[PDB]
Amino acid sequence: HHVGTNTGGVLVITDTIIVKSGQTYDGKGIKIIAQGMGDGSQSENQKPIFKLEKGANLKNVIIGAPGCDGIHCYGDNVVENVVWEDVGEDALTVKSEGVVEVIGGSAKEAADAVFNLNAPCTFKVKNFTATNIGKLVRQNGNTTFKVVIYLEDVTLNNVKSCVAKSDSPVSELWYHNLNVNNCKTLFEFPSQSQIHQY
Ligand SMILES: O=C(O)[C@H]1O[C@H](O[C@@H]2[C@H](O)[C@@H](O)[C@@H](O[C@@H]3[C@H](O)[C@@H](O)[C@@H](O)O[C@@H]3C(=O)O)O[C@@H]2C(=O)O)[C@H](O)[C@@H](O)[C@H]1O
Ligand SMILES: [Ca+2]
Ligand SMILES: [Ca+2]
Ligand SMILES: [Ca+2]
Ligand SMILES: [Ca+2]
Repeated sequence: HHVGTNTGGVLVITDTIIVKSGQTYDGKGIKIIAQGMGDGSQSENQKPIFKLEKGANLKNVIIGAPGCDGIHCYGDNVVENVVWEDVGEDALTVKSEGVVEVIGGSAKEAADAVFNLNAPCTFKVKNFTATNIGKLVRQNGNTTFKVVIYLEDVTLNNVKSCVAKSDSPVSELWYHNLNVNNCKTLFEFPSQSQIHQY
């Protein structure tokens, strides 16, 4: 474990960090605290900490409270070793179509959803821990476009609502090495046959 070279620093920001297409923002272990961008409550008018344009990547940051509106992903994004110390309204939202992968890192203290999927996408969560959350993944309510979710080597503890919820019959969830402790229900999809192991 080579600790990142910005470890121990705290970057205080006052606007959304925009990562452009083809860029990788590498925080090298920096912790970010946002000011004037929200309080991390359930209010829907907060700003995202990061906006990842299509084809942009993000790695090696710790997002401190307040989590605001977390990370907005416009598709074809890799989000690697990001730690949400205290999720805000939500941790990450898929805002436009593409593949989005969350690999490594962890999330704690999500009052509602950790990941909100608001456009058709392929959404993978890999080597990830979350504790004290309402839901790990929510396809935006009452939408019927298709998402495909993969949960691979995911460990969850204290899930108040469910692991994942969608109102879309054509969406699917696939999981592989999923460990869940203390959860109300695992999956709230129209039918349980939308959920698969692999
Ligand atoms: O991208 C967003 O932040 C998203 O937030 C709202 O929607 C989510 C979710 O997609 C909705 O189904 C709805 O969730 C239900 C309740 O309102 C919520 O408080 C909780 O009890 O879970 C419910 C459920 O999962 O069905 O509201 C969610 C929310 O409050 O964050 C916005 O409505 C949506 O437009 C978008 O901004
Ligand atoms: Ca909410
Ligand atoms: Ca919301
Ligand atoms: Ca949100
Ligand atoms: Ca929180």
